[PDB]
Amino acid sequence: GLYVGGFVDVVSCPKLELYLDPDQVTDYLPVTEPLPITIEHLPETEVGWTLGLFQVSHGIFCTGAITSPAFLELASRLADTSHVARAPVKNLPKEPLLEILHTWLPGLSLSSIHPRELSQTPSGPVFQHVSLCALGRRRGTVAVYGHDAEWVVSRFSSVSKSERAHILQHVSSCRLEDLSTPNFVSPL
Ligand SMILES: O=C(O)c1ccc(NC(=O)c2cccc(CC3CCCCC3)n2)c(Nc2cccc(OC(F)(F)F)c2)c1
Repeated sequence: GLYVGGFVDVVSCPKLELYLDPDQVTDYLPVTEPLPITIEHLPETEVGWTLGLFQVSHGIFCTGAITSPAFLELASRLADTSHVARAPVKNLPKEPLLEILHTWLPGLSLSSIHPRELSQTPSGPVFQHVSLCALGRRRGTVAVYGHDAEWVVSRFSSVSKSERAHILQHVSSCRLEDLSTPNFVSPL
């Protein structure tokens, strides 16, 4: 069980593309229904689920859980045994897993439909998934990975106490065990 949090970039047709202003989608927030957490908008890389997308003072904040056993075990092995994975991280970190995810997947990209379908009334869901990304971070903040949801939200000074309380209310109400098993498979 691993938690992630941070401010997101809102992209439409990712890697195909248009970055959106957070205000173009605030009318459709919050989103407390689980959305899949994938990697670089790739299919079959679901590693977890969103626990809440909230509009706060300085943009759209995301809190999610990384639940894929295959991904956690693979990432943990690389963090403990790979000189390449540890090259861009400070020497001898206490939590090599967290620091490596923090360094290699800093971006949280929120997938969305085209804006031309938002000015009108959208027919279907506006958001498709959130992605951990190695590139493309603009307005978003570097994703924070940790073991306690409260600890993750604490690392962001851009979130007031009242906001933080609103987040943990919807995060604490979600049990990670009731979530579906992500479909991630190791591409090794
Ligand atoms: O076999 C191949 O041809 C193949 C070769 C390399 C791949 N990855 C990269 O080039 C790449 C680049 C930057 C970041 C990441 C993700 C982190 C994950 C934590 C550990 C550090 C790396 N991956 C992938 N694609 C890939 C898909 C999803 C996850 C992933 O990481 C892992 F496989 F380790 F889970 C790699 C595939």
